[PDB]
Amino acid sequence: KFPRVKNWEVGSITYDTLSAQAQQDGPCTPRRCLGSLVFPAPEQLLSQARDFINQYYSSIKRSGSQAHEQRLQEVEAEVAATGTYQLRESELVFGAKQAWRNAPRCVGRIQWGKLQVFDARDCRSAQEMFTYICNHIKYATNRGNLRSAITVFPQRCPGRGDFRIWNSQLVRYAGYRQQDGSVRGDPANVEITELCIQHGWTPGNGRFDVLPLLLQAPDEPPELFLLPPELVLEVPLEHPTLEWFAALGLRWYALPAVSNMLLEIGGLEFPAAPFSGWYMSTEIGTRNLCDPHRYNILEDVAVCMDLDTRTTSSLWKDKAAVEINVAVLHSYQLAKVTIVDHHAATASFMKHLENEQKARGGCPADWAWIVPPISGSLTPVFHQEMVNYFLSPAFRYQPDPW
Amino acid sequence: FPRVKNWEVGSITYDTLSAQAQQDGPCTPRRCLGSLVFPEQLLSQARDFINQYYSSIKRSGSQAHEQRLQEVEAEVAATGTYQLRESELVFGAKQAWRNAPRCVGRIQWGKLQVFDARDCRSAQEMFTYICNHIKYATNRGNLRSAITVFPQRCPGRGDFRIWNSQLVRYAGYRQQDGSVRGDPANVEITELCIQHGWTPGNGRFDVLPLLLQAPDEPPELFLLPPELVLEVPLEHPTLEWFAALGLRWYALPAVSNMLLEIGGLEFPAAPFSGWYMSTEIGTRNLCDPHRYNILEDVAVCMDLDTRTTSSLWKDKAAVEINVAVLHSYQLAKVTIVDHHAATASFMKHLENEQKARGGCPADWAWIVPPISGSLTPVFHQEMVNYFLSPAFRYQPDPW
Ligand code: HEM
Ligand code: HEM
Ligand SMILES: Cc1cc(N)nc(COc2cc(CCN(C)C)cc(F)c2F)c1
Ligand SMILES: Cc1cc(N)nc(COc2cc(CCN(C)C)cc(F)c2F)c1
Ligand SMILES: C[C@H](O)[C@H](O)[C@H]1CNc2nc(N)[nH]c(=O)c2N1
Ligand SMILES: C[C@H](O)[C@H](O)[C@H]1CNc2nc(N)[nH]c(=O)c2N1
Ligand SMILES: [Ca+2]
Ligand SMILES: [Ca+2]
Ligand SMILES: [Cl-]
Ligand SMILES: [Cl-]
Ligand SMILES: [Gd]
Ligand SMILES: [Gd]
Ligand SMILES: [Zn+2]
Repeated sequence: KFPRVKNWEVGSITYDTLSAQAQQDGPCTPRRCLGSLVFPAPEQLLSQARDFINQYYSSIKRSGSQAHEQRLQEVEAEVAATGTYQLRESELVFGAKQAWRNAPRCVGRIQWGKLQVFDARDCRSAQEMFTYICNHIKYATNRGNLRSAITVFPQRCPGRGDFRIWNSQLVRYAGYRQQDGSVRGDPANVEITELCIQHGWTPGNGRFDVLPLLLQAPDEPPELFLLPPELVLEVPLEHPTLEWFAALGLRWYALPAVSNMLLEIGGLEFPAAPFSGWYMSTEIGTRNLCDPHRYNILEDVAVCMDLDTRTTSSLWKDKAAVEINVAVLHSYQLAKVTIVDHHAATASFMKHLENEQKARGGCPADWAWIVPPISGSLTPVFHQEMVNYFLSPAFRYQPDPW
Repeated sequence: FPRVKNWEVGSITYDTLSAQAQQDGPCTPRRCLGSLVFPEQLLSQARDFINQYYSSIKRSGSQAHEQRLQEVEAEVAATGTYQLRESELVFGAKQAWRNAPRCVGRIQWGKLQVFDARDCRSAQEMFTYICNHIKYATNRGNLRSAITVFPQRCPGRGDFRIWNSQLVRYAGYRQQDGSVRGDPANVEITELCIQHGWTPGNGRFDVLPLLLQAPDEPPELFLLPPELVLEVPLEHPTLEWFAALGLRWYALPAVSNMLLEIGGLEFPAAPFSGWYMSTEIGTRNLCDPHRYNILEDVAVCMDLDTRTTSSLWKDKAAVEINVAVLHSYQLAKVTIVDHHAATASFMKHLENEQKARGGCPADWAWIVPPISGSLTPVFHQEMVNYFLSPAFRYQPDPW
C-alpha cells in the first residue's frame, strides 16, 4: 500500500500515490525522523531528461505522440554529442511552474499555474543581469498589484563559472554589526551587509537601509549594483487603532523575491533564477518583526500597549503579536500592495491539496512549514496529515558562493 | 550522529542516543511521515531493560546484576512470562514517560507516583484503585503526577482495559440534526455507556461513567462520585459576559487507554495523569472545529468583525479564551501551566538530557504549542524523533 493520509477536521482519508515516484532521498530513516531540520555522468542525466520530457508531454495531453518520440530522440542525440542539452522555450516555462508546484514548504502553490517566466538564458554579463532583474522587479511589483514571476539566467555548463546572485533576496535591509555585539538593522543580513561594504558600498545607519545587489557573472568577482529607490516599493506600518504605532518607525518592502536557490529541470541546473510572489502577512508580522533573532520588537510593542510583561501567564506576547499582524495587514491594504493573511492562505492551500490529489494523486507538503507560526490549530492545515518527499523539477538550496 | 541546531541561539549539539533506537518508525529516505498521528525472544527485551536498570543505579555487572539475569531466565522457563520487581516497575514507568517524544512536560519525569495495582482482580477493585488515583492526583487542586499499573498481559487470558480514553470525559450526544451536544470526540463511548445501561444527561458538560473491563468478562459501568471529579467554571478577568457562556473543564488530565511496555512486558491498563498546559484546554478542546468549536461564539460576543479573515478575529478570540482558562484555574487554585512556561521548561529538559543521555527523542509537531508557535523557544529548536523503550504506546480499541 501507499501512505494513508487523514484529515482530522472532516474525517476524510486519502492515499498519497504520488510519493512512490520520489527519486532523490531525504534525511529520514526508519530509525529516526529528521523532518524538523532546516537544511538536510551521462546516463543519470539521460534518465532525468527522459522523465522531464515525459512530464511535459503528459501535461499537454500528448504522451506517446510523434512529437514526443522525436523530442526524446532529439534530447538523446544532443547529450550523446555535447554531454548536455538545451530546453525548448515551452519546456522551460513548464519546468519553472513544476518546480514551484513541487516545493513542499510553499503554502502559496494554489497559484502555481499563474507564473510569469522571463527567459534570460542569453545573458552574458553582470550589467545585462542587472537589467533583467530590474525588469523583473518592475514587472512583479506592478505598483503594488503584485504578479508572480521568475527570471532564468543561463544554465550551469562545464568549462565556465555560474551566474550567481549573492543576495538571498532582491530586497533585503542592511544589518550593521554594532560594536557592543548588537545589530542595528536586520540581523539575518549581517554577512551579506559586510560583503557589500567590502565591495565598495558606502553604508548608511538606518534600521531599514536597502542593500545593493552583488551580481556574479561567470569567472568574475561579484559586481555591486544599487537598486533605484523608485523600484523598491515599501510599506510604512501603522495600526488601524493604535495611533502611536506609527511612531515606531516600522517599514517592510512589497516584494518577496528569493534569489539564492538553484532551479533544476530535466537534470539541468540553473544557479541563478530569482523568483517572486507576494507576502503572507505572518512572514512579516510574526517572523520578520518578532523572531528574537530578527527585529525583536515584541516586548516594546507590549509595553507600549501597557501589558503586564512581568508574567508569561498574561499572554502579553500573544496579544502584542496579534496586533503587530493586524498593523501589517492593515498597512499593506492601505497602500494597495497585495498581501494575504494566514487564514486565506492556508484555506487556499487546502484547495490546492484537493486539486493535486485529483490531478496527481498526492502533494509533497512539509507540515512544519505549511502551518503558520501563529494560530496554528486555528487554520485547517493543522489538522491535515501531510507526506513530505522530493519531486523534480525542484528548487533546491545551494552553498553560499563565497 | 544527527547534527541538531538551535536557530535563535546558534548552538549545535549531536544526538548520539538516537543510535539506541530499539524499534522502527514510519519514515523512510523516500518520504517523511512524521506528521501522521498513528504510525521466548521476550528474553532479549527483558535482558536489555535489566542492563538499563542496573546501569542507571550504578551497579552494572555486579553481583545483584547477574543474580537478576538468571532469575528472569528461569522465571520465563518455568512460567512463560516473568515478574517485575517493584523498583524496576517504578523505574520503567518513569523511563517510559522520559522517552515519550510527544510530551512537552518531561521536565518532571523523575517525580512520578507509581501505584502498584498488579494484585487486582474484578472490575470493582479496578474502580477502587482508580478512585484512589484520582483522589491522590487531584489533591484539592494542587496536582501531583501519578500512574497506576494493573496486571500485565499474559497468554491464554483476557486483559484489563479501561474503555474510556480518559478517566474524565464529557458526554457527546448525537442529535436529530446530525450535530453533537457536548464533546463530539466522545460520541462513540457515550453510546457505549448508554448501551451498557447509563442514564444519559443532556448538558454540554455531563461527565461520563467509567467502562472498566476485567479479563474475559464484559465491561461494567461505574459512576464517579461528583465530589471526586474536580471542575473549573470558566470566567474571564475583564469580559464579564464570558462567565454566562457556561463553559467549564476538569482539573485532572488522566490518560487511560495507552499500553505501557517494560522489558518486553505489556500493561494494557496503566492510567497516568499530570496537570494541564493551558493551550490544551483553551485552544484544542474548546476551539478545534471538530470539538466544542466555540471560537465564533466568543468572537460575536467581543463584537469583532467575523465576515473578513484579515481582521484576525479568530486570533483575538483564541487568546482571550486562553486568558480565561489561565485566570479560571488560578482563581480556583488548580494547577495549570501556560505554554510559554512549559516550552521554556522543555528547553531546560533538552539541555539536561543532552548531558545525561546525549540526546532526547522529541516530536517537533507536538512539542510546538498550537498557538503562538514561533513565539516560544522550541519553535527554533531542531529535534530528533525516535522510539526508545520502555515506552507508552497506542493500542487497538478493546472491541
Ligand atoms: C504568490 C504567492 C506566494 C505566497 C503567498 C508564498 C508563500 C510562501 C511561504 C509563507 C513560504 C515559507 C517561507 C518561509 O517561512 O521560509 C514559501 C516557501 C517557498 N516558496 Fe512560496 N509563496 C508564493 C509564491 C511563490 C513562487 C512564485 C515560488 C517559485 C516560483 C515559490 C516558491 C517557494 C519555495 C521554493 C519555497 C521553499 C523555500 C523555503 O524553505 O523557505 N513561492 N512560500
Ligand atoms: C505533569 C505535567 C504534564 C504536562 C504539562 C504534559 C503535557 C503534555 C502535552 C501538552 C502533550 C500533548 C498532548 C496532545 O495534544 O496530543 C503530552 C503528551 C504525552 N504525555 Fe505528557 N504532560 C504531563 C505529564 C505526563 C505524565 C505524568 C505522563 C506519563 C507518566 C505523560 C506522558 C505523555 C504521553 C505518553 C504523551 C503522548 C500522548 C499523545 O500522543 O497525545 N505526560 N503531554
Ligand atoms: C516567493 C516567495 C513568496 C513569499 N510570500 N514568501 C517567500 C519566502 O521564501 C523564503 C523565505 C526565506 C526566509 C526565511 N524565513 C524563516 C523568514 C528563506 C527562503 F529560502 C525562502 F524561499 C517566497
Ligand atoms: C498526562 C497528560 C498530561 C497533559 N497535560 N496532557 C496529556 C494529553 O494526553 C493525550 C491527549 C490526547 C488528545 C490529543 N488532542 C486531541 C488533544 C490523546 C492522547 F493519547 C493523550 F495521551 C496527558
Ligand atoms: C527547527 C524548525 O524546523 C524550524 O524553525 C522551522 C519550522 N517551521 C518553519 N516554517 C516556516 N514556514 N518557516 C520556517 O522558517 C520554519 N522553521
Ligand atoms: C496532522 C497532525 O499530525 C496532527 O494534527 C497533530 C499535529 N500536532 C499536534 N500537537 C498536539 N499537541 N496535539 C495534537 O493532537 C496534534 N496533532
Ligand atoms: Ca540546439
Ligand atoms: Ca430529520
Ligand atoms: Cl522575508
Ligand atoms: Cl485533553
Ligand atoms: Gd486609539
Ligand atoms: Gd453588546
Ligand atoms: Zn520523517
